[PDB]
Amino acid sequence: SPYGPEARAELSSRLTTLRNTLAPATNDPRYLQACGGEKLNRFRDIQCRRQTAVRADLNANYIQVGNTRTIACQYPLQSQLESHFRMLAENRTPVLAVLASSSEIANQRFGMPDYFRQSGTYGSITVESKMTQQVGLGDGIMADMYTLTIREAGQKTISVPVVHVGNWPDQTAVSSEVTKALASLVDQTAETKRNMYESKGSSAVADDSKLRPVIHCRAGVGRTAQLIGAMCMNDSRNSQLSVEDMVSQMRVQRNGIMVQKDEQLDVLIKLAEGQGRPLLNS
Repeated sequence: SPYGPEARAELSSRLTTLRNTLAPATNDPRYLQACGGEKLNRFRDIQCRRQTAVRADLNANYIQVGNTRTIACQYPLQSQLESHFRMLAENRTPVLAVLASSSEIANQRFGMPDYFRQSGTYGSITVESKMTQQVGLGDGIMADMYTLTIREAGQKTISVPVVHVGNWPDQTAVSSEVTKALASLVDQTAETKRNMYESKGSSAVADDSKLRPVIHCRAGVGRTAQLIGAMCMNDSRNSQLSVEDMVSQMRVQRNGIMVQKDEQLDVLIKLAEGQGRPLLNS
């Protein structure tokens, strides 16, 4: 009954109203606007909530779902790489979860720079990429891991662990089991890195805007929001947070597209049902 078709229809009803309400108008005061002709949004209709924006020149948002703090963003445009690396470094990023497939990255028509699998130089920043483990997530889905070492003259050098799932197709939902395994790996990777900073006495431990996992796919609304939803359900602090809560929270803090496809919502619903977590707010 609480996960039956009636509840699911009501959940979709409430979220569909929120999605349409949050659709961006022209020059919408709720959304970050391109500065002076330079492309900001990878997709014209997938925009960045202004009040939770991380940087004025990125399509990227601070997201807090219940207690779980993350950053969701689009795949950075080529012009945005320097700012993107600065965001990663200032955030002391404990894990960067990239869900864009290798074929997407390879397709030059899509303009998705290969910024974490190769070393490169972007403005004042030089990035060293090293390969580390590879972790199977199930159903043949593979997480390839890396460290990005971000260097800049006069700046503290920051190394960012990277979890790249290279065979999760766009506009699809991998199974609840694969999502659960990926969420565990991302959470685990961030906890190892966060612990390091804590053992070092980093001042970023006391900063709510820092030490946030950064998650992106291509647009930062589909596979990205599925993972963020799964991660928030692994947080023991989020007892009783509903699926309506978590999707509504992602949408108000980024855009109305968060959790783009019904199959992505269905993964979140199945994970909630496994935990006895409510779909609907009373």
